[PDB]
Amino acid sequence: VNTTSSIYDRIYNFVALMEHIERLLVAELAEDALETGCPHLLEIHFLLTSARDFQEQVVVMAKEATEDAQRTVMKLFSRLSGIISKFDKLLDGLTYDIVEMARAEQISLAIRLFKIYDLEEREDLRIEAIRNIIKKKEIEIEKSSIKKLPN
Amino acid sequence: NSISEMFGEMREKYVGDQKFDVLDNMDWIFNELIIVKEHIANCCPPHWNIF
Amino acid sequence: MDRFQIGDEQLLRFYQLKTINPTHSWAQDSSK
Repeated sequence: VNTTSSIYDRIYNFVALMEHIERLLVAELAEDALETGCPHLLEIHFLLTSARDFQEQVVVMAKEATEDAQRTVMKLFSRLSGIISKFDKLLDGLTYDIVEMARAEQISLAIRLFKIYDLEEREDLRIEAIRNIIKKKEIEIEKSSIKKLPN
Repeated sequence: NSISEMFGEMREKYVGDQKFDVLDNMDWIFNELIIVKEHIANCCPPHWNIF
Repeated sequence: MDRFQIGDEQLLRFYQLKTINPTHSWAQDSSK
């Protein structure tokens, strides 16, 4: 379980190439065709592709000098087409999802899929950054019971 | 809610296009804000413009 | 990869209160 190397090589490399592909496929637009088409498939595919690249977005802030130097450097060029081509792909699909949900119907399947991505990754993002703010509040509960013991 | 409150605030056309027709298209975007609101809570319970 | 097992259905299934786009499997957003 401390041997996640090849998954990080084929999934950081496949996170590079396939989210370069998901910089258009999961960042689908033009125009709606049910909002991407299907932004619960598309924009939330860029959300989980950005949750697999939350290894390069949120667990880049967890892997802060863990064991090596190129885990977030040689994979950072694998996160240029990996993280901001998935997170902003979910934000082109999310700003174009809610903008697609700002389109007068909008629609019975376009805002269903699009808003379903924008509640799934929205509330999942809320409990996620609430788990990181509760990592500074569970660390403020925990490490500030250790560093700020006071002893 | 700021796409119906930026479409709504954008539908002011501050003249007011006769003298006070800002809330005509703006409140029309408020009717589209109720329809998009309840349609989106029919779509998404957790977030994305419930009400 | 960038699906990412499964951003098509199961990661849109973190809420998925939208029946039926369907575009997302099942089911809810909170169980507390």
